Amino acid sequence: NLYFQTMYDFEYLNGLSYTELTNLIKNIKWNQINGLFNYSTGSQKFFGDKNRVQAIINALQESGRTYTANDMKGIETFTEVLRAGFYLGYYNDGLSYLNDRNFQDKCIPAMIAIQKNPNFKLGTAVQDEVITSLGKLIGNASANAEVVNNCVPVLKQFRENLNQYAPDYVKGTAVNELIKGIEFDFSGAAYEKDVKTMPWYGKIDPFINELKALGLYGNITSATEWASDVGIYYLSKFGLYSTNRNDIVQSLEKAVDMYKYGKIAFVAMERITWDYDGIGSNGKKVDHDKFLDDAEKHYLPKTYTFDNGTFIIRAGDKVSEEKIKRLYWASREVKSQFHRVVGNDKALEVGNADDVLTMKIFNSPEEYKFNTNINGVSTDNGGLYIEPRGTFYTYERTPQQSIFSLEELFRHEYTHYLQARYLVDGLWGQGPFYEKNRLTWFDEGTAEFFAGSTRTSGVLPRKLILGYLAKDKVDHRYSLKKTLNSGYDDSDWMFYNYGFAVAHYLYEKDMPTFIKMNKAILNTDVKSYDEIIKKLSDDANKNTEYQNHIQELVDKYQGAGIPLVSDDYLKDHGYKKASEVYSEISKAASLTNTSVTAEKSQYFNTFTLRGTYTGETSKGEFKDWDEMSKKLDGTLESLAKNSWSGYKTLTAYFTNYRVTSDNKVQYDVVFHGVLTDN
Ligand SMILES: [Zn+2]
Repeated sequence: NLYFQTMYDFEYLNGLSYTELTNLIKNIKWNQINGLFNYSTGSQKFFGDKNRVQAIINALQESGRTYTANDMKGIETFTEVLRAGFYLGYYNDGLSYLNDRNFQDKCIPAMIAIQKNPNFKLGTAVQDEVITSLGKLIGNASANAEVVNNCVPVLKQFRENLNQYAPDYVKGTAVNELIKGIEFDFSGAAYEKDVKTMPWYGKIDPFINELKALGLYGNITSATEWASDVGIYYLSKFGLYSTNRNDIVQSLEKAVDMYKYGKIAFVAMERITWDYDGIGSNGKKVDHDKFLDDAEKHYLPKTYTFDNGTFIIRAGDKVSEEKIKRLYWASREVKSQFHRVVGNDKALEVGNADDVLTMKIFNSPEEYKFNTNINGVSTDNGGLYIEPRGTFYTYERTPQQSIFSLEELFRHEYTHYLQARYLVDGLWGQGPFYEKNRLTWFDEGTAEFFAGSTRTSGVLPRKLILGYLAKDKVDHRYSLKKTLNSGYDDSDWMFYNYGFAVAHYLYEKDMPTFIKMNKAILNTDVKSYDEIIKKLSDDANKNTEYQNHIQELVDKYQGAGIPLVSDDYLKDHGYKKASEVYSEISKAASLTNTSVTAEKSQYFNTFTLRGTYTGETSKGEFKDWDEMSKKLDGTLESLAKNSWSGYKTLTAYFTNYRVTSDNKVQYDVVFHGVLTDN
């Protein structure tokens, strides 16, 4: 169509002679051809002239024959043009002839020429790019056993310089693209056919052996591990085209043993399971689950059992016993504050997995990654609680690996365990309160909030979250409306920090609403919850209140702290007669109709004392809550003035607010602490 111009349209290229065209292609870059990968009338007529594409194929072959270490003879730009051809032909009827294997094979003479060149080696940028381009072309075109086995020298060269070459992006990419391209083509052709019917079947043993050597290199480092990963993955794939099935499975099994509980061993097992029907070289079925089970025992060998086996920590061998204890005692501080605010400590459902809380704490982030392999959950996080398993997965960490210590993070995630067991009825995230966007701010916001639980001072803000709140006031602070009604669509990284601010704002400045809101969720009453959220969002004064609270929180940053369990918990408390502890607590807290259970843990025993507290005439539910909190914290503080160090392990909460027939405040009250009497 066109006969005048440095970007080039198909209408112009279509008008050139094949010799003027091929020459032009040879000394431009692929991106200079407009709409190369787009299907048009112009690209239709460019490809679809079988003579012109065969002209391009021929030019490529001549480049393969003549390229040097410093000059690529336009092999990249040629390969991309052909790739565009086979790509458009796969997707667009009218260029259907390009999708035909018999036509794709017309590139093999070009490929063989490229490989016969003395410069077909890893080395300089040109030589590497040729190998890269070749692999990408094979993925869209074709290969046969001859071209595949001609890659064996490259794979040898790479292997022989693995520590120099495997880390290099360019050389690593070259080899990866070569293997990946060939496999894509072969699996494409072998798709849904008897694999013994393929030409290359049995003819690629030299290539397969090069993958073997790569996969079983053994002396891998963090930098080179992917290379041997590649080796094993593709050993399995290409080994489908070997006559000795058991020989391949045997090498995959050696990978498993050689690499045991590193990445490559998981890959090797996957290959045996998927590519070889999970049947070992000895012909017997491989115990995949035992391997996973062994992997977990390796990574999490230590078990620490608390509360008659209802709080179990499985941990890496380097996670501190001291830490383990601190986490137990943290759990109790958060639990208690949560029950105070919610007013229920009876599990909503009978028989759920969370009847036992299991925590799995890997030694490190590195080792944490294997938890996706082992337990099938994401490890792109600092931790995760899976409610239907009643299991929290996380890992020990230094300050460099995370801003959050293990205790801080657990304190947050433990609240999710509390929400599912004690607050939100039904299955986690799959009830009325999730049929619309309702609890997104709440679930995360209150978790950040309850993480700041203390023993005797209620819930306190956490310095790090206040740190986040020191960011652009300018336009950036969420309004109350935005925080309450914002979801996964409308939000950025500060969402949960403003959700915490709403939680805290309500806690400190509007407890009546916080209690109402919590009751609404507890009672499974979406109507009332929605009304509270609408009232809050519609009242501009409440937003002015809230905007101020945000500044107040920000002002508290300088002097703020990380609520963390005291060292007092870890001291040697010494003996005290049980009935004396129960009497002093019962008297001090004015409890009636008390009962106690004792529970055995790894390093100590505990007790849980339950009673009824009937006070003076009610001053209203919310003022009652305020005063009961000060009375109960006062009781905890005065008990810790006693000589027995064990009184410093106490946590307490109250539930089931009611008024009596004579208007007297009433609660169920619960204390928990260490027990040092047989
Ligand atoms: Zn969370």
